[PDB]
Amino acid sequence: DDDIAALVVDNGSGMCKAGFAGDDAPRAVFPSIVGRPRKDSYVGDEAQSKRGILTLKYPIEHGIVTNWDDMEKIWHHTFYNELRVAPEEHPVLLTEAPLNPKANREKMTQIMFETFNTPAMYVAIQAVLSLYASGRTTGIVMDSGDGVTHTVPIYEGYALPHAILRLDLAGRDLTDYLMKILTERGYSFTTTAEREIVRDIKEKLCYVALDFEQEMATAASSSSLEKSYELPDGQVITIGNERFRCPEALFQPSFLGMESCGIHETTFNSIMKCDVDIRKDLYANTVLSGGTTMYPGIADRMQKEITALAPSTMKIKIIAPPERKYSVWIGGSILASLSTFQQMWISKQEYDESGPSIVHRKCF
Amino acid sequence: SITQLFDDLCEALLPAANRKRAKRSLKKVAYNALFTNLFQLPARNKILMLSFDLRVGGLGPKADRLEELVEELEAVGSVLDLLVQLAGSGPPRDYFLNNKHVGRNVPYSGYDCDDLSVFEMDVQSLISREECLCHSMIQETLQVMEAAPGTGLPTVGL
Amino acid sequence: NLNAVRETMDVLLEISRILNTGLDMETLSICVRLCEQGINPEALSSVIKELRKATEALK
Amino acid sequence: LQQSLELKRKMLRDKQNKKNSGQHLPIFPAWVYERPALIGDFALPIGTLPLASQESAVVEDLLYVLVGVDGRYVSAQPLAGRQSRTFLVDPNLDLSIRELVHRILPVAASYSAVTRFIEEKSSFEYGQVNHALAAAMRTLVKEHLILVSQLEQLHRQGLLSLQKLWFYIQPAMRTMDILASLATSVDKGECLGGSTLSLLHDRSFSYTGDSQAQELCLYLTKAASAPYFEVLEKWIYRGIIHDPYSEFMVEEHELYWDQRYTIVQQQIPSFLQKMADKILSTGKYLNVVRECGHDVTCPVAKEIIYTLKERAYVEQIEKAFNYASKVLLDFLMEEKELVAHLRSIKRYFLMDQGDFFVHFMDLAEEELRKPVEDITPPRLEALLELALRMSTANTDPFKDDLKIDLMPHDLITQLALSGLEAFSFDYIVKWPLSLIINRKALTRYQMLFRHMFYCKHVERQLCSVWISNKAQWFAGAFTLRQRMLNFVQNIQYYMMFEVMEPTWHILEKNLKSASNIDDVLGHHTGFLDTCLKDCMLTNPELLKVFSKLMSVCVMFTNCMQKFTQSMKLLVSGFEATINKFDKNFSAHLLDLLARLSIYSASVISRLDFNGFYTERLERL
Repeated sequence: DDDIAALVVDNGSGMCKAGFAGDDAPRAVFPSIVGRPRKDSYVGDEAQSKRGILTLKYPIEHGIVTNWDDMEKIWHHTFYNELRVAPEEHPVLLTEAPLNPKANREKMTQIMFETFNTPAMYVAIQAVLSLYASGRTTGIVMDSGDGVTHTVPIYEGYALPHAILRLDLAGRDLTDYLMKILTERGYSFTTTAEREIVRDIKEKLCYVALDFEQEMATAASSSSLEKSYELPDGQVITIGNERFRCPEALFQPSFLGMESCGIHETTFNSIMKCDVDIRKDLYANTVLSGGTTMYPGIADRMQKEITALAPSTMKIKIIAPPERKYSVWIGGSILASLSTFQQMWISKQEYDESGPSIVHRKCF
Repeated sequence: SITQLFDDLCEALLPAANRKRAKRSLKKVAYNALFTNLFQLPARNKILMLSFDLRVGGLGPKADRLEELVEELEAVGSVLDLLVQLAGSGPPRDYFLNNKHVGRNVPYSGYDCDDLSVFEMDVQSLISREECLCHSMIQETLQVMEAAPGTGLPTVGL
Repeated sequence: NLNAVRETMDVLLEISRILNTGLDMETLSICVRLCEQGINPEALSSVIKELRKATEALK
Repeated sequence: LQQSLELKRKMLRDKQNKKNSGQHLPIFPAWVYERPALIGDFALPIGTLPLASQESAVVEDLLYVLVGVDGRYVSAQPLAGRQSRTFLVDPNLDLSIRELVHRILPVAASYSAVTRFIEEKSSFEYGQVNHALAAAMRTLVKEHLILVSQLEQLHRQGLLSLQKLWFYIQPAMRTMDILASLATSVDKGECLGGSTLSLLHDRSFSYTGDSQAQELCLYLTKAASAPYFEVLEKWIYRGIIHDPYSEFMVEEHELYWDQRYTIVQQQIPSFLQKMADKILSTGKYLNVVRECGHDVTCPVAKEIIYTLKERAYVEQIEKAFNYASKVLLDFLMEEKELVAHLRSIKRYFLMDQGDFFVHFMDLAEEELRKPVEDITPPRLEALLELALRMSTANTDPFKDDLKIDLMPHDLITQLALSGLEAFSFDYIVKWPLSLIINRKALTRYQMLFRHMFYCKHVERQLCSVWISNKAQWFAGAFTLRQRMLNFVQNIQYYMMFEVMEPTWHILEKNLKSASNIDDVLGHHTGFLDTCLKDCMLTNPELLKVFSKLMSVCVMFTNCMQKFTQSMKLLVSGFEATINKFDKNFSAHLLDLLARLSIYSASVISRLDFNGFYTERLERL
């Protein structure tokens, strides 16, 4: 190149993504599973392989850390076994979840400087870092992950946390609710492995439609909507009518029995807390993001809701990348490539001279 | 995706026959200048303003071609504001002007004699192309006739 | 839409060719898509102009 | 001179003979060869002038002979046996200057055999890699002529002398002596295609640490790998190649899986020597899919480039090998199944069904019994077509492949006759599928079925004499019948339920987990060949005792008896046959069990279940 190489390692909420900044795809995708018997010093590929008598746990699930030992441990074993590189030749951009406390930022930076060992560091809010890859510094990001989902409004490179609305409904609630309805109707879901496999089936094959009612009536008069998949496991679970209406609980809390805010109302309440002069400027760049693009078709519903959200006397102008599975990755990958970003990136010496809390101060 | 759209911009505008580290370093400059701007009257009117400057320098039907094409181009407005900035920077016959012996419905205006002397400059341009070529054959060898052994030749460098 | 967007791309090719822009067909389609995302044109005008100086010092 | 016509005759005749495409390559006009003025291979007293004037006269003459135009008082007369042209220097020169003259003069001799090289290597008969080989030795000769003229511009000002001139040409005889060294190796013997590219892989790695010569040899081989890359941009990614110059490693033949395309052992370059077999393989798979319709266009089709020792031209061949033969395999498994073919071989040859065989055996009993030279083939084909339609194994459209096949042998291919011991099976395939299961596999299948006929025969033969006897006091034949049933019933469980079927269910999974067509054909030939060797055909002592055993088996059960020769339908005459056949059977079965024991077990562990004839006696 012309300068010292970059590194981006973000421990997300269902996965750890690593690699060198300057690639469209991450170099390495790992699980964020933490091993404990239901290994104990080996985490990642080995813990996911010995799963079945080993618990599945993520160190962050609500967008705030539930157990600090697990995060510090997966972070240290990320640096020691998964990559095995020299720290002084790889500055790392870390990304914590949005709406993390200031003490969490202090905890992340002490841990990144001591157990993880980096020569200069930066920790950022997630969806903002993703939007900086979308070629603008203004916009609204609806980020939907494994653990939670949240609409981050971001104007001029900065998210006000008062207008970031956290919503529980995510892929975990979708899988949990699938398990609940199949086992309530009568189906053996039994073990944690079969749980993971049926989650794989929902993630990959599922047909998601924009109209439920017409497709429901056609499937109820003559069912042919199915498409069978028989794995090396041997299980055959498919039904066409349930798989498009199972994620409808995102805008319909009464499908479980829940009383909650829906997704359109969440983004409505979020846009209410942004100023109306920047509402147009933000509305001129609406992004599609989130790992739920493993099957596209929820994204069409998402863009219909953002068209209906603001008043239509101006046409939607939507930034739709060819892939948004790696949205958080391509987010940090643009940032660590920048050379002017080294002046807003904090060193070890500034971290030592002005306390550990200056990572909350330097980070805008 | 957008991290590739500046890189594909970087490849197409780079020709070929170092220059293998330079592409990857120039997409870095592409992002480094994207966020220098972002930190710190219709669209068709600017096209009408450039067509006017065509008309002052002659060439009327060309300006009329520009405008008949932007009237159907109204059916892109964020592309033209970029297009007008690269319309000034560049890279680093017909017989019906003066003929009335064709047709049956053909104008009567008689003589011109106001640019018929600039109808002989029409021929001066053609002979001035084929005389500048013979000036660019005599210089590229007169730079060779006066030279010294191995000053531009690396064959003495072996 | 698709036939009309083919026609509007063709007309957009013609008016940038007689104005004798250094760009070509492919880079026109790239720039058109970049403005179709909502990216500021004022920033793309810098990167094309600095690329088209910086790529010649390499050759 | 004269030699070149004989060379062109030989060259063009080889080009013409190897394939019908690309014949009558062009020839240059005759004025090209006659005139030595497309080639550069070339008043004042010499004895009466003072020494300084002679120093000037010689620097002039040397400046003249260095370009292809002749020197004025020095010239080249014919080469005649040397590869470089001898010169004739004008006498009466000072002997101090005469030494220096012959220091500068070898450069013109190392230039005499470079234009004479080019004007016999840009020719069509000499190839189309030698075209661009001598189309990059032209550029250098132009640079040579540039340097002499800069020297002439100095010489006009009276400041070029013998010493300066002798200095100036020393960088120019490390780029002309090397051309006149390669030129006399490419010329000696036929060097075309990849053969030249190995000759410049052995003289680009003879001075690759000089760094003055390394650049030049890399320029020479990067400027003629480019025509060779074109032919490698055809054969790898499609099957279609024509190549009039026939300098490619894979030569085309109108002749199929081993003769339509065949590697020549010297037209290969050195750096593709290890990957040659892969090149031929990749093209052949695309040809056999291209006669079946399907996609032959590869997306791995990319342009080929040369780099010093580093491979991206020894690399794309493997990523084509790992694409083409899986498009063929994935074509086969979802369109024109080979799983159904192998099942329909299993259905018949290994006697899978029972109904088709019991119907078939009862209906064709009389006709198989009839001797040959009295046999009628269309009756037996009609009998087969009925025997299948009655059974519930009539669910297959590959039934038409079966013919009433004739075999005038009785396994005499593994050293008079009747219709029972001549009837054989047959299985046909189309010409694209003939490659998969071929003449060898079919012949081995036939030998296995001819063995299986005996077993199915002797089963019904024991059954007949057992049901007819049941006397209700007699048990003398009931012991020998029992002894035969033991051996030819536990061979029945041993072969089919252990060697064949549990392996076969594993193979029906292994064939779908093989990587390419080569892997599939490995697994299937393994299964067939080793399981036929496991049967009683192939042994170190050959088990002829088994043949004699089955013969006395059929004799005792049916040929002597034939429904007790209407005894109740004796004199104890059959008891002597019982004793004779018992002792012969004991001898033959003992020899067989000893032979099975002494070399290599599982069938013996089963016939000797709890101790029963583990030892009746040892030999002699």
